[PDB]
Amino acid sequence: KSLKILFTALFGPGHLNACLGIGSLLRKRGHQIYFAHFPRHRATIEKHGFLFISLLDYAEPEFPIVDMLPDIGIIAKFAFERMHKLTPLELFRHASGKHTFAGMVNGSKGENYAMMKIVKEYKPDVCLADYLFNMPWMFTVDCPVIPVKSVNPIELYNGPPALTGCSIHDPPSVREEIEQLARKSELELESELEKLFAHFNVPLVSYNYAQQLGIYIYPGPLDYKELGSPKENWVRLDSSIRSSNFELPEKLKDKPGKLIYVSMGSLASAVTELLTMILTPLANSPHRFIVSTGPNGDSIKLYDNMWGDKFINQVALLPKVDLFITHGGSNSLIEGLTAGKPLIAIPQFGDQLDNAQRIADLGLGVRLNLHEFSGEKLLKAIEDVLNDEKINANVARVSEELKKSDSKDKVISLIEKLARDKKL
Ligand SMILES: O=c1ccn([C@@H]2O[C@H](COP(=O)(O)OP(=O)(O)O)[C@@H](O)[C@H]2O)c(=O)[nH]1
Ligand SMILES: O=c1c(O)c(-c2ccc(O)c(O)c2)oc2cc(O)cc(O)c12
Repeated sequence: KSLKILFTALFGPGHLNACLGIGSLLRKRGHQIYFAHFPRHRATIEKHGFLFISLLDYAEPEFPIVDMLPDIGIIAKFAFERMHKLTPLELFRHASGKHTFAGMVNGSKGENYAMMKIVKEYKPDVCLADYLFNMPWMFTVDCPVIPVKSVNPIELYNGPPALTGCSIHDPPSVREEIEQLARKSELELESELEKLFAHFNVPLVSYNYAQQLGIYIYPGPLDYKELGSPKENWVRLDSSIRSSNFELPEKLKDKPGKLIYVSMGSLASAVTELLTMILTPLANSPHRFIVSTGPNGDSIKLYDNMWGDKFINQVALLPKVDLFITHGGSNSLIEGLTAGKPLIAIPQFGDQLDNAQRIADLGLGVRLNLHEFSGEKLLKAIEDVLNDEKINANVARVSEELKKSDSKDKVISLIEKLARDKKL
């Protein structure tokens, strides 16, 4: 029996891209996939064979729906300026118990109204949604809803607080304070969600509760097995890659060195100062760089050893590079490791700090922090990682694991079962 499956996600292309991958698996099984998201992604969604639904067409008049990607960058400038000078601890101190994505909770009412209307009209058998936190509609619509998580999944475990970037090597005395601050700001997230749920008259749940089934996308070899098991009803999908041939810019043909990809993500690349800071020293690195220059890419200066465009084909490119300098977004991490490339992660915000530290902790690359950044340090990191026989072997081992994953079969079966039975 072929199902009607409805997806949605946050604005961020990181979240959209994770769901595209799951959607593709379900489409292959014979299901009709709908995806409710913003008009800028209609092409990718429809190219995947999914029916596009504009959340903008379902908005209530008193509660409009910004697609925030254009507004982000204005926000991200402030974030960059703080972390570039403050240590993570000082950042948490300066935050004064303000949570990372709490300010986003209030603004989510409009998207909630839209989803209630969409689900009522389209009457799917099941929904999947990739958000930073649970939303009231997920508990009021008349079908099972599965949260999809693509951020670092330490939040699903009972060990160190998420978003702090703690290392397995940090001793008790060092984490005590950052863990107090993290726990304090978690209370702000709860109080913000209380207001949102109260608005819609829905009983409050944990921000990462999965009623029946939740799917987190993270490579099994990097998952937090040393913390036991994730929260109830959460199941791991080892990767989610949406899924062709790529040709190398002639600029970089017959230049010396390895090929290195630089991308600071979809969100953070908006901030031109960040890329400028990073690329400046790389002019003197004896290698060839392909750069994702972001929305404001045209005014970024590139050197003789660099070719860039606003938006690059990351999945096509990665097999052809030797190293990936990344902000440490989850998707980028999964794509880089699938391709078997080592990582230099320069975390900017949120879960990236957790991913960056996990890369370091498991010998898959190095973390560099903004606050102590130097061109000397970066160039050395490049040479070190390129010639570190241990890191490359670890990456090759994880790369092999990721390719042979059969997590998809189990997860699909669960999705199908839940849709049909309405329970378990
Ligand atoms: O030039 C670019 C920049 C980004 N991406 C894609 O954008 C997503 C970025 O997600 P991630 O979690 O790594 O970063 P974030 O979006 O959270 O900044 C991934 O699917 C990348 O493949 C891409 O295809 N080309
Ligand atoms: O505080 C905010 C925040 O943390 C994030 C965020 C964090 C991590 C992510 O991975 C992500 O996609 C978004 O977005 C925002 C977007 C806004 O318009 C306003 C905000 O205040 C935030």
